[PDB]
Amino acid sequence: CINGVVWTV
Amino acid sequence: MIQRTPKIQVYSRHPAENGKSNFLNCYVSGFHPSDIEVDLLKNGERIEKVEHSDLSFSKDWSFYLLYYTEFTPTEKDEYACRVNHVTLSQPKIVKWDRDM
Amino acid sequence: GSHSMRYFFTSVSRPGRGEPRFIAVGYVDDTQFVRFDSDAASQRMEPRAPWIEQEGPEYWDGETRKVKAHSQTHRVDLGTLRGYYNQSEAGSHTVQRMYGCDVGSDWRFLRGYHQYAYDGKDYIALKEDLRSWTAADMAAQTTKHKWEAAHVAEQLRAYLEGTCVEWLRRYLENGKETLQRTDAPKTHMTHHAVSDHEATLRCWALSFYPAEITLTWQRDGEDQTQDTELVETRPAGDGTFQKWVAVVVPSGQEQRYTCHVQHEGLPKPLTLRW
Repeated sequence: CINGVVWTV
Repeated sequence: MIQRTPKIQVYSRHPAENGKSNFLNCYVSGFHPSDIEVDLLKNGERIEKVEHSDLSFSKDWSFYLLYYTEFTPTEKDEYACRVNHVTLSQPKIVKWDRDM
Repeated sequence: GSHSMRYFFTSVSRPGRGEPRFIAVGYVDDTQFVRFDSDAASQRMEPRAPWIEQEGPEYWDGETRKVKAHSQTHRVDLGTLRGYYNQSEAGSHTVQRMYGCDVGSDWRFLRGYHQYAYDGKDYIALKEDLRSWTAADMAAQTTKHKWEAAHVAEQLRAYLEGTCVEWLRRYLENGKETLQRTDAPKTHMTHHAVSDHEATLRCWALSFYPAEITLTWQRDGEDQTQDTELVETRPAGDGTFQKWVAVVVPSGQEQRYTCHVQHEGLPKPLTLRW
């Protein structure tokens, strides 16, 4: 189950 | 900007005996970057019906891929994997040795 | 005993035209169970195990939605990273990301990881305690401050100890027929002659699952690493694995040498002779 939110580097 | 040369193993999915349906595998691992070209060979000549696994990588970040094709062993048919990669000036060619 | 769930993302820029090629795969232990490929026509996360098919269209829409958000994150990342490193708009570059969780034999959280690479080299990674970051260089130091300030570590930690673990538990159950079955190695030894004084013994392990295994040669009851060749463990293509290890011995002395196999699928270490 994938992680819901992602941040840019 | 690292470059890593692929390790290659060529082998069958089950025990080889002339005449029985089997699968020929070309396992390439340890490479980077991901652009790679791999063919399975029957008597020097390229086989068209070839599937491959979805690109993944190991803990050290290097890529690995399985290529495979249905085939049928014979006493006198020779099989090989051919691999090309930015780190290879000359295409590498690993013969299937069953006698392993 | 233990189990794991791991997700793998790769992005590769294409200079000249369009968005990066993007490839996501999800794994439980050694079994791949989902994939998304930017160069595939479905433009959806796609099932790669029978036991995940059970899941409804709301699982598939949510997973797709998040996997698409990731690729756009990776797309932006390649642009920024390319600025941080003063590189040209012409070369082709790669970002990799991996994360997941481990559980011991009680299926309780044990370990969690989340890490990032740029062109195949450590960039930034979450520490074991899931509270701080390792930045390998100054460009990653910049990213760490950004992520510290906006509380990324907190969110991730809740997912890794929360969600990740819970759906791992879900998958282990709905998939027990395969996921909880160990397949013990089927072993045999071959023999080959090189010259008239020297032989090769090859000890094989086939069709075993999971992938982790130990194969070792003994001489008169002692470990022996010299004159022995050990191949990288390899996928068979049907969800099992194979590995062999070989020793060169003098002709006639075959019988002092024993191969020793250790697998979670075996009550006790198996021993083979010629």
